[PDB]
Amino acid sequence: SGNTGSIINNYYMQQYQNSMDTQLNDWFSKLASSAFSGLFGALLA
Amino acid sequence: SGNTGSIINNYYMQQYQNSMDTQLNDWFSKLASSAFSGLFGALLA
Amino acid sequence: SGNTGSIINNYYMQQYQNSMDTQLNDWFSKLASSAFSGLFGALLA
Amino acid sequence: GIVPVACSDGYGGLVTTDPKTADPVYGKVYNPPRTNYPGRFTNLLDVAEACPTFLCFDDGKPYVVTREDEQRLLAKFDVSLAAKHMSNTYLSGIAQYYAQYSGTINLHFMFTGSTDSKARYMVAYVPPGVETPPDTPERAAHCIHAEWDTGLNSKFTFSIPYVSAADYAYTASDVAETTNVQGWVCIYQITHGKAQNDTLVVSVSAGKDFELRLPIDPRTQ
Amino acid sequence: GIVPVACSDGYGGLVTTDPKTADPVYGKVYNPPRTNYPGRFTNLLDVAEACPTFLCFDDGKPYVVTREDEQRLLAKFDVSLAAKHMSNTYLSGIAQYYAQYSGTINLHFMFTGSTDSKARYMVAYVPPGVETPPDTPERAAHCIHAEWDTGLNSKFTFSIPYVSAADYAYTASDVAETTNVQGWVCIYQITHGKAQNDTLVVSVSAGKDFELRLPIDPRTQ
Amino acid sequence: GIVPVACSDGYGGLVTTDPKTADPVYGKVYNPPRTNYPGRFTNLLDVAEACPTFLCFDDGKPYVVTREDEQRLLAKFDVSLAAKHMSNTYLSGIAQYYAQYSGTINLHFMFTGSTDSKARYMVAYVPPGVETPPDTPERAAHCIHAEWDTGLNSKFTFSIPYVSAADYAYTASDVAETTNVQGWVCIYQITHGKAQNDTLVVSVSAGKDFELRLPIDPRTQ
Amino acid sequence: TTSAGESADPVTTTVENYGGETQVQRRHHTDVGFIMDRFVKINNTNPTHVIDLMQTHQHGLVGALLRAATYYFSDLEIVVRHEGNLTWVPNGAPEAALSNAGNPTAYNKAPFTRLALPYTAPHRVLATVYNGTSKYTQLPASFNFGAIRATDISELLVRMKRAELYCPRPLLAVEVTAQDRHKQKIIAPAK
Repeated sequence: SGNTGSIINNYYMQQYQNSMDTQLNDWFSKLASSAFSGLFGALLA
Repeated sequence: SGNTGSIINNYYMQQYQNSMDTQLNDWFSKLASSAFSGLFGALLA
Repeated sequence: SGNTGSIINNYYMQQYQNSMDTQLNDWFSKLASSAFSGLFGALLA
Repeated sequence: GIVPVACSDGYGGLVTTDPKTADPVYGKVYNPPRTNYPGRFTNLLDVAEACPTFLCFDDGKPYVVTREDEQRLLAKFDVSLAAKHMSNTYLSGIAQYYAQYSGTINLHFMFTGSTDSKARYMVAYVPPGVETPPDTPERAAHCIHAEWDTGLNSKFTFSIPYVSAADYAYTASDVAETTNVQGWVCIYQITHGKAQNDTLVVSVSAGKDFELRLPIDPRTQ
Repeated sequence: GIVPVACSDGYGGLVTTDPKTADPVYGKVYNPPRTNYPGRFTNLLDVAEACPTFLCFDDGKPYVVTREDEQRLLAKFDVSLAAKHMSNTYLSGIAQYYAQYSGTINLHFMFTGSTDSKARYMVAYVPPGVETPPDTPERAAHCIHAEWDTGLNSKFTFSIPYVSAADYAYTASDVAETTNVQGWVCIYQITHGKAQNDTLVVSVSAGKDFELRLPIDPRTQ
Repeated sequence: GIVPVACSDGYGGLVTTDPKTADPVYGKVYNPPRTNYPGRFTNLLDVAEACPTFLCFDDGKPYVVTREDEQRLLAKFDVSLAAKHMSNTYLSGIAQYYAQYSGTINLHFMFTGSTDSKARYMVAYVPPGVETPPDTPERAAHCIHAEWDTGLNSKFTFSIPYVSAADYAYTASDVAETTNVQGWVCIYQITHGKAQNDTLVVSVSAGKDFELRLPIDPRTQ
Repeated sequence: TTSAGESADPVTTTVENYGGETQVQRRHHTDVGFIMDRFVKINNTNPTHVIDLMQTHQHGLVGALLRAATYYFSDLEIVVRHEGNLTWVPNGAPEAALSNAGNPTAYNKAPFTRLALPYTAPHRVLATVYNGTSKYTQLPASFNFGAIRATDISELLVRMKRAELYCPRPLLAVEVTAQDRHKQKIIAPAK
């Protein structure tokens, strides 16, 4: 629900307002969230 | 309810929006649904 | 809610009607409310 | 104080397929009864599934006759609901009012020969990608095909599959580009015995999973 | 059928102080944090109560000097938030934008003399109804008055009351009519000892129950 | 009796970014399936975080070569998403469509030398307030800096911090005023051993807490 | 932080490397389904038009963001300013079908006509770059959202609803010619 700011439900049903998806996964979030961080090797703080 | 996409009930009653049917059966669906299928005779798969 | 006289809630959400404050104190009321009053010294009513 | 509204711009104009209903003027009308009236249909595709209709071969005959030759290609037509052989069928009659389709298309071959004549036929579905359609069964036998003889049961049903890249396909040949996006179908005659003039009637109907998608009307008035 | 409405006449036009809100165009904006920012005020009258401000006597000085004379009337000013002596105060600075007021008004007198000088002052609130304001304490002593000496504590606070017929009173002298609807205030000097030049600073602020009622803006642009 | 409304003034006009939706005309359309389609991204900043992109040094090369000199300043560029060295990066490609930003910006230095050459580099973040940026490491060593050698692991990541007065900062140099509101960054070369031509590739990407705020489009058409 | 660069694995080192502290971040404005949902003009207007989201200018916000993804899918909203009736046909109807009233036809209201269109293409996801041909540069003829026709279209605006993007591509910014950084006017109070 991006960029929609009406509190009340839509007046027309979900079948007429937009198309309906059928069936029979966000990759770059998984990639950027598993990015290596911290340090490498030893450390002398 | 073909081709009607209003969520709220009609503002006018069922007596004024359209005619009212009286009383005192879908054939071609029954015909096409009993269509013979599969095979006939023997089979050597 | 200064100078708003609608009984019903706003039609648009709180995110679209105005900005949203973030976090991480009325001074002059505290100053004027602690003002010294009464008298000073003795009293002969 | 009264409810304030904001009469929006761009909304309200009549869209000839809008999903809302008008305002009545005349009420309390009771219709005469029609309970259990015979012969009702509720979906065009049910009618198209239950009632096969003939094709249109050369000179406008729905049958192909056994030929005495060394060339045994009885007929060949594109798999397109606008094809010339399908110009008279009910199936194309519906599909001309829709944008895209998907599913299998059934063909029914019925022999009409006398008892003293035999024949053995073969139908193959040549997918797109070949420059020249095959002209002999030895060559077209590598496609998806089916063979059948003539005996007591005189009918044969072949389900032209839907095999294509896009999940839906158009129902109109686009432009002067040739070599239809969906492949051809070739009905061959392997051999025949003492069937000089006897024919074979061909009809076509919808499949178990045929589906038309978007309504239009391209017929000029 | 759709909801019928009746677009009323006379409603809807923009009233620059209407209590309803517009339609947004730009959403999901988060402000930077300002928790516990110092020095916030939420009511103008709190600021006017907590911070006294000086008056404007002759030649634009906020102090009255002890006079050597037989006339002991230091000063006299109308009780009106438009008076000439109050033209510079914050209190009048607010009250010029409001129509009516009500409540008590505090006056703070602070002595600024040297340790070797003494004085004894008196302030009286002369209500309206007298033709000529009094010119001597023997005569003004019959009003509501207060007297104070000079010693360790150098300040004195006098609460000009609100005594009038109508529960609210205007904040602007109406017309060329004289003799202000609310009475004057006279600050007298009973006597003084060896205070030839030493002054008395006067300031004014709001009371415990001051209140302004109707917003306007009369300043010409 | 019917519901009375008041058609307000100033409301309703089309705002090209309004948060409300139109009226449909064409219903009951089912899309083809795209479950688990590969390579989807939902936030531009995730893409900018996971994929570094090269900068643009002199003559349009993404690398700085080791120099034989007594001056050991390899390069210097402003911390501004409009800088000349960042004109080709994906990060600036996004940030040109936004008004303000905030957060850390990562720089990745990758050595590309042969096994028989060594070097030792240093990067320092010079905040604003100095008239002339430093030209030698002995002088720039007092800022926030980092040093690294060349060995098995050939990469080094430095997080240019966000240190500024206002919680958000613009993404466009305002006017002909010089001395960028955010400070410069200077990449120095402390020393090198037998690396005459071998290079150092520099790339830049988003940080763990980068954020862009207000959408615009300044590109002229 | 140090790593093997040639591994091409992502490395996101934060400020805590040298005593800092990572702050909280809010990334609503750089969300795809949000940033893509706003009207943009189409500058190819004719008596007849084929609604193709690739006619948007390659530098505007929605346009240049759409050209930075290989595959995309979204329903549409259009705002047309026309004279006469506006007829729409889905993806694949013959051109002549644009001349009949059986198709969705909007009779004009005073300001303009604002319609909502569903995704009608037969492909599961559309594309902005297509490597190859489709006949037995330009994308195939089947990458569009239908067609509109009126007596004369004056202005057309499109809006992508439920946007979904896949497989990003290079996105560019305006090159700096000789300056040390790009310098332009910023809005400033007058006087």
